[PDB]
Amino acid sequence: GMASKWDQKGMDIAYEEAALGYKEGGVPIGGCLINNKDGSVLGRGHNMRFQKGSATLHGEISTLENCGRLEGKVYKDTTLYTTLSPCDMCTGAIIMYGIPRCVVGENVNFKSKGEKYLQTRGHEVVVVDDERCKKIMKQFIDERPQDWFEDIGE
Amino acid sequence: MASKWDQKGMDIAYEEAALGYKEGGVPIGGCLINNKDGSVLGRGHNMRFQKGSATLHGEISTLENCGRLEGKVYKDTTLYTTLSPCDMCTGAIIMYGIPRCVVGENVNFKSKGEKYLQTRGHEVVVVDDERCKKIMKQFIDERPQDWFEDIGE
Ligand SMILES: C[As](C)(=O)[O-]
Ligand SMILES: C[As](C)(=O)[O-]
Ligand code: NA
Ligand SMILES: [Zn+2]
Ligand SMILES: [Zn+2]
Repeated sequence: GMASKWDQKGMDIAYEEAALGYKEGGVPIGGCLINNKDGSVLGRGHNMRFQKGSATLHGEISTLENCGRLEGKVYKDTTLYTTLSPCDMCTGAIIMYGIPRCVVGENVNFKSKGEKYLQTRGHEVVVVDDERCKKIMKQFIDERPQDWFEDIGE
Repeated sequence: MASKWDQKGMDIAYEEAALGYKEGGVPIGGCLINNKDGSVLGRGHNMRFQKGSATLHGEISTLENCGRLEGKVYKDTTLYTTLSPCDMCTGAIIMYGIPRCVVGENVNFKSKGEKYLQTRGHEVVVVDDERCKKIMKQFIDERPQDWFEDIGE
């Protein structure tokens, strides 16, 4: 519901992180975590597979790592913004921490069963169809498909 | 045939949990074995306290310690974990297509993940290992607030 007032701020930060990751030579997937009560940014991140040799730092995981350790209650009134619809692992992180809302840049270049699983587990998912996100991810997939396939375990 | 490596995998996972306990962290350990030849691709434990990490659960730390791998490697692996996986760690198993998860115990913790893995075609074996139950219960007795932080409670 009413946390959607933060969604342009959150998606703009997530897209800035994706574009920074793209410039660094990584997968252009970015995220951020916003406190719904006052719009504060708890953290922001992007995929660090190529930057750090990481098998786990998807953009959403890197976002949560960059927030640092938090008391469980903090997550219960946040929104996680991601430029791309989440894989099952990133979905599971949202569910484990009880983050109530996930706002997704696009789900055209990639969608797992996680998007719907978030909804059936009681989380809100909003897909904003941001063409900046679609274009940068399609450019990556077109130019480096085998690096994309590595990021999703294919 | 992959069950032939389960004593090796759970012994490594327990060793990793005991090392994490000694380091002052959450005593949850793991390892990933190549079912084809028994080789240890990686081993790890929870690094929440050691690294100030909100994401390095034992199973995530194990996958990070394997390094980057071709997707095809994961398809004939077993992930060993001393404790039944949360929804995030369940989701990592699904995303990488790891076919088997061998779990030390599900008495101190179980998520909807255990069943969800099976719904989605992954084998789950719960060995009910007393060493794993004892170390996790000791930690929860001493530091329940730190355990709760690890599962977003
Ligand atoms: C959208 As993804 C590959 O960071 O789970
Ligand atoms: C069993 As767990 C807290 O590492 O998902
Ligand atoms: Na899909
Ligand atoms: Zn992911
Ligand atoms: Zn976990």
